[PDB]
Formats: sequence, structure tokens, C-alpha cells
Amino acid sequence: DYNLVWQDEFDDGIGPDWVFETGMGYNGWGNNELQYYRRENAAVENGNLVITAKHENFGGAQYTSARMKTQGRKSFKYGKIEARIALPSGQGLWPAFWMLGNNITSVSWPACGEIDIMSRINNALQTHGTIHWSDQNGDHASYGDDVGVSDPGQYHIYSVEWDANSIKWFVDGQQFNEVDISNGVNGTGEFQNEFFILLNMAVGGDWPGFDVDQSKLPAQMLVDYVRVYQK
Ligand SMILES: [Ca+2]
Ligand SMILES: [Cl-]
Repeated sequence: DYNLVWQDEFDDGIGPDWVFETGMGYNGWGNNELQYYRRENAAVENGNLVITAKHENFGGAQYTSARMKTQGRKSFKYGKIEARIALPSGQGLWPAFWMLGNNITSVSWPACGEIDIMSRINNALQTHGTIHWSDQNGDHASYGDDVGVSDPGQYHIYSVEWDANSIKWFVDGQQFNEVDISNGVNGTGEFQNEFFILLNMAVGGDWPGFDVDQSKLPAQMLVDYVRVYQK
């Protein structure tokens, strides 16, 4: 049995476990992204976290959005990690609900491990579920899959069920991907550690491309909640 261990329902404001990131990181958050993240692009409305991507000059960027993380505040080793999210559609938009290993501080990326619960690019009727890590050879490895999501503008529960042997991905309880991590095979030992959660919406980058449909801005990513259950 899964029990609720943490949540953020965004009932009246952003809960105490979120840290806001700002700026463009290093080379556009490692992916040549175009937005400058700001605290100001995240708000709560009608019981939802609202991350807004805007066409706005700030800090030398042409776009602003928000990126939030639970690093140093809430981290999890295994669990059913889920979020109820509604996505905007527009060329250049790249929302994500994901996780990074706590040890990012000492081992860097991808050695810290990364669990992309949900990512989407542009107007795609597909979302992705992916892991990134450093295999036994010390190479940037990744394993991922996609699933058809025909109304991404609607709410959908994006989740992973993560345990010592596997990571399973779900959209609305439909399993669409699985990776075996049992006994740390192919350098996946890094997924037996604690991970924090991130939410963001990037504008442009290596994955969605550098064309942006600016007529779809301001664009809102809506997160009704983030919940973590553990057995
Ligand atoms: Ca809510
Ligand atoms: Cl668990």
C-alpha cells in the first residue's frame, strides 16, 4: 500500500518546499534554452501553480518563465511521484516535471541521475518519460519513451512508480515505459539515491528548437498538485 508522504496542493499559495531558480543557467540551462527564469513568472490561481512563459526582454533574454525545485527541502528515494498538469500548446514551449539526484552537488550531471516524469515539446500529441545517467563506462546515457496524449491542454496525471528494481512511467494510470534498475545494472545504481523534484517551462532549446510561436505567449502551465506516495 502506497501512503501519502508529501504533497503540494497549491490551495492558496506556493508551499514552503519550493526554491525558485532564476536566469539562464550555464548555456541556457545546459540546453541552449531561451528563457530567463524569474520568481515573478510563478503564481497560484484557483488552486493551481501557474508557470507563465512570457514574451518579455529580461536579463538579455527575450523570454521569461519559471523553474522551481525542492532541492534542500524535500527529497525522495522511491515512490509514486505524480502531478496533475494541464499544458499550453505552442511552438518552442518545453514544459517538464522531473527529478534530479541530491548528489548533483558533488557528482554533477548526468552522474546524479535524472528522472523526467513528463516532458513535452511544441504542439506534440506525445509526452516523454526518460532517465539520464552516467553508465559504467562513464558515458552520458539516456533511456526514454513517448506516449500519445491527444488533449495535453486538459489535465493529466503524470507519474512514475519508482522502486529498487524499476522505474515505470504512467499517464493517467496507463503504463507506457519501464526501465530495469535492479542491482544497479548498466551504471543505474545512481537511482537508488534520494531525488528532489523540479517543475519548469522552458522556451526554446536543443529539444524543441529555436522557433517560437510568440502569438501563443503568455502561455500557462497549470499544476493542480504534486504528490508523493511511498509504501
Ligand atoms: Ca490544487
Ligand atoms: Cl516506495
